[PDB]
Amino acid sequence: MFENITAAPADPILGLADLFRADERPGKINLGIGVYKDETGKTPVLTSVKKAEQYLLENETTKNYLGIDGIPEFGRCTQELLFGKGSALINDKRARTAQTPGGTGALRVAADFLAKNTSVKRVWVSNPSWPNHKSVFNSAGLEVREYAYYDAENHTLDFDALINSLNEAQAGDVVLFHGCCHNPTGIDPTLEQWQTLAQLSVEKGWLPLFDFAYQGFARGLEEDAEGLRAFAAMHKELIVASSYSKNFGLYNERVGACTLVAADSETVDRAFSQMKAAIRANYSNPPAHGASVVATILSNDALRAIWEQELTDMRQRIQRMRQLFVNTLQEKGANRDFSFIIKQNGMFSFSGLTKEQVLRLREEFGVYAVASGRVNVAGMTPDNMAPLCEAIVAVL
Amino acid sequence: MFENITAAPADPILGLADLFRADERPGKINLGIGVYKDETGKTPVLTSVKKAEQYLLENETTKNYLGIDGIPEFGRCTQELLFGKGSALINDKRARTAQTPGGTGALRVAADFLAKNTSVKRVWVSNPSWPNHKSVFNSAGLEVREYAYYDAENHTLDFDALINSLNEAQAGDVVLFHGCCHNPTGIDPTLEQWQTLAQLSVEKGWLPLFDFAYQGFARGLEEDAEGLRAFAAMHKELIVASSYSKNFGLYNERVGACTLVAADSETVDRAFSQMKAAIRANYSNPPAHGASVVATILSNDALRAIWEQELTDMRQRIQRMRQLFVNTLQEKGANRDFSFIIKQNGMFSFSGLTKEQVLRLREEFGVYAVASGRVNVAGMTPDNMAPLCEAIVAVL
Ligand SMILES: *Cc1c(COP(=O)(O)O)c[n+](C)c(C)c1O
Ligand SMILES: *Cc1c(COP(=O)(O)O)c[n+](C)c(C)c1O
Repeated sequence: MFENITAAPADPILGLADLFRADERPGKINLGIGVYKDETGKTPVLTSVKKAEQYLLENETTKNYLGIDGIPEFGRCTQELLFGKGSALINDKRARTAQTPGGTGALRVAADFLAKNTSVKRVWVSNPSWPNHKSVFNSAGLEVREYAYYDAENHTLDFDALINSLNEAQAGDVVLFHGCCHNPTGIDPTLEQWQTLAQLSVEKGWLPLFDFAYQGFARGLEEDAEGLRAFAAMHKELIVASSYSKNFGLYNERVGACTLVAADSETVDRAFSQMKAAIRANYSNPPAHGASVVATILSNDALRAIWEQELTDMRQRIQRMRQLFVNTLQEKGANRDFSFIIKQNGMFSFSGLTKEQVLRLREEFGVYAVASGRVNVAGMTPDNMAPLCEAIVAVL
Repeated sequence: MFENITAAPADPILGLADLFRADERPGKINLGIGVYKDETGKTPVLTSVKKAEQYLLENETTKNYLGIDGIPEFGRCTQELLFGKGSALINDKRARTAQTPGGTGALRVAADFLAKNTSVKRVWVSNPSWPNHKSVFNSAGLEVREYAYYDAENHTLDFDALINSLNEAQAGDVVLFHGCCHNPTGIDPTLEQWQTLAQLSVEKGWLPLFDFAYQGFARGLEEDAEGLRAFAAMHKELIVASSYSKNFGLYNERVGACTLVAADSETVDRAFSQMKAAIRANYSNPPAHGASVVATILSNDALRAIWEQELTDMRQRIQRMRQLFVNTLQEKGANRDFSFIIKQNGMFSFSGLTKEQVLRLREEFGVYAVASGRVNVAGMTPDNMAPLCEAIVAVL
């Protein structure tokens, strides 16, 4: 049965850790997968989650199966983070949320639901986007069409070309938007651009699918949700695939959420019973540990207060490294004004390096970056910054 | 988009906890989902896992993303449990295992892999089987055909009818076998029947898919794997979907495994890179907590020694309740010799009650059982045994 199965190619992001950990060189720098690092080059487990895990240890009684949709406390806390404390969607009982294994898991549950219970065929994703977006929707049977987004010349969002691209998108199609910290470009719409985009989705009848993996990493928790909230007010139906991997540093515990909203309570509950059936035919119900850590923190005033200070420390540290990368590329002799990456937000810098420059950087200098030129700024420290900028100027 | 989505029906097993927890009656007994209960009617978190969780608390440094296939220690310990300490499959590097979200998650990863990378169309599952078997394979696009298994008259495995059913199964088809504690009947093949079955699979060219959710619940850890090991010796290729929910009492942490075996090392590694790609397009990589608890225990002599004593205590307690159910149905006046359930193993008793008797039991007496007549013996205690048998004799 397996004699003719040819090998899958390596994953552009996850396949980099395989290679990096097989590299023997005593100075190699990682920069590939989007994981935060502190000043010492360690990815620590946050204090707020270590204390929540203590609590869980001494206060859990059972490991008995959670419902298909997970912990309800989790689900209420998520909706309030996404839509606002005292939103109309929460009060009209218009939103239903299931707990999933991370944002990828939330994106697949969404694709399965839509493939089985809706008339969609096309999903529209930005050029460029996270690589694994194509892969998840195609697994469900859905085709993936592309919309323009970045202007590589001016290092801006080409908004007139995005508008124009999306005029080939029909009523009934899904348009995937990133809520904040666009992966890979780092360029987000302004509130004004998000409002234009919202009225145009209503007018043309597109179903918004928001990918929201970086809440808290651009300006702050509530600010980062302005785009989504501008849409939620205009729209009867939308789905958001949220993740807590990043902003809670809970990467390997797999905690995320798939929130479904419809016109009213009766409809969203009908729709959600099908999303529950799609979940049962995949994994059966969700992993409890990471998700009850999120819920313990969000519920406790003290533990929440320690967490959004740990999250603003992470965002501020990346902010300093983005400046330090631009300053040190200048004193190392790069002839290219790299000042545009300071305007990008999130964990990454989309440097504009070519696939060959990226490839020469791992093979000669041992610094690992994604083949699109995406580099992880949150992986940069003051100690690896000069060997790093020295490697990039030599390849330019 | 969602106006015409009609409601999915409730899950026969998981939908029972929704109903039970909405029942107001002060004497209702659960008996539906396969979760162990101790003498006090509590599902406790085991001591061996509570100590492993302590360890994890004080010794983890990061929550950084695990590889697509999970913890390798976990993967080596699983293969040794399944195939034996010093098996040829382990030494010829013929087996590859990925960590999944429970046995359901392992079964879906298997269905996706097979749908995308193989020529299969049909999967053969026993009559009767776990309900959710149909649902998982159909999600991947595969059809599910049925093979005879139980003789409801004599309360035995109708082996000549199973053999005969499976003669309509073609070369290249998948036949799903339960490794031990058949869900729902409780009737397993003898070693001799498993050997006959193994030589016949080789002869007819079927791909074995073993479902192995109950290791340790029939006779013991190694004994329960005799059927699988009889097949593994005869076969070049097979896949086993294992779970640790039951035997570790880690139900809601979602820990299981999908093991792929092929003729040689080169082939199984080629095949496994496609199974890794199917996993990345679903959730991205697996939840760490439950799986590193399994791995901490299996690795430590003391913690492993406390665990297989906690597991033999669970199996022995169910054994006593199976006798106590048969004895108390007799002194409560049931005219039906219910002695056949003593020969069934695992957590359940397939009582032979009709769908109407089952339905009358929740609506008048508040005892909850699956609509096939499957009752959970491990949910029975000496304190709920008489109200329970009183309810069943009144419905007969
Ligand atoms: C980091 C990241 C992820 C990873 O999600 P998990 O929660 O599954 O780890 C997912 N998406 C969709 C994006 C855009 C992203 O940057
Ligand atoms: C209890 C049980 C399960 C549940 O598996 P999880 O590990 O996903 O909880 C799965 N199967 C396949 C069977 C047969 C079973 O009894």
